[PDB]
Amino acid sequence: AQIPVDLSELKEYSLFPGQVVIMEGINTTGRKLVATKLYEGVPLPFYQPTEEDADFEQSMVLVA
Amino acid sequence: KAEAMALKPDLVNVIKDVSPPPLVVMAFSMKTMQNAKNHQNEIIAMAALVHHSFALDKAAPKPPFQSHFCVVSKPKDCIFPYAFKEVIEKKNVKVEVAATERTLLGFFLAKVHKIDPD
Repeated sequence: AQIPVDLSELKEYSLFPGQVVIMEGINTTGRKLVATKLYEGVPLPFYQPTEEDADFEQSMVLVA
Repeated sequence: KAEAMALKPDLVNVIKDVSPPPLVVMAFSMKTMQNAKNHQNEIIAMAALVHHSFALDKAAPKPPFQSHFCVVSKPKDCIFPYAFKEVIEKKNVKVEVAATERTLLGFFLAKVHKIDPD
C-alpha cells in the first residue's frame, strides 16, 4: 500500500527515492502519515583480517 | 444485576427447546473534530437510541426504538453560542449539554451502565 508522508514536523532528514526506511509518526485517519522520527541507517560489519593479511608489505595503487 | 458461581464445570447442563427471551438493543452515533494542535481527534457529540424489548425470533419491532438521548460539548477553545440553553428549552428537545469532554464521557458511561444494553 501507498500513503502520503507529511514532513512539516520532522527536524532533520535526508531522503531519496527507493530508500528502504523505518519511520515513526502519527496516522489517525489512515490516509496520511505525519512523520516525527526517522531512524538512522546501520552499515555492514567490516572485513575481518586473517593472520596472513597482517604480514603483507607496503604497496602502491594507481587509479584512472 | 445477579451473580452466581459453579464449583465445577460438571454442575452445568443444557436444555435447548425453549424460546429465547427479548433483548435490549442500543444504536449510537458520534461526532469527532480533529485537534488543530497535534495528533488528536476529540469527541464533541453523541446520540443513542434504545429498545428494551427486541424479539430475536420474531419480526422487527415498529418503531425500532422507544427512548433516546443526546449530548454535546465544546472542545477546548470555542464557546457555545449566546442563549444556547434558552434555544434548547424553547424548542423542547432532550439534549444534555456538557462543559468538557470528560463530563460528556462520564455521562455516556453512566447512561450505558444504567440502560445495560446487550
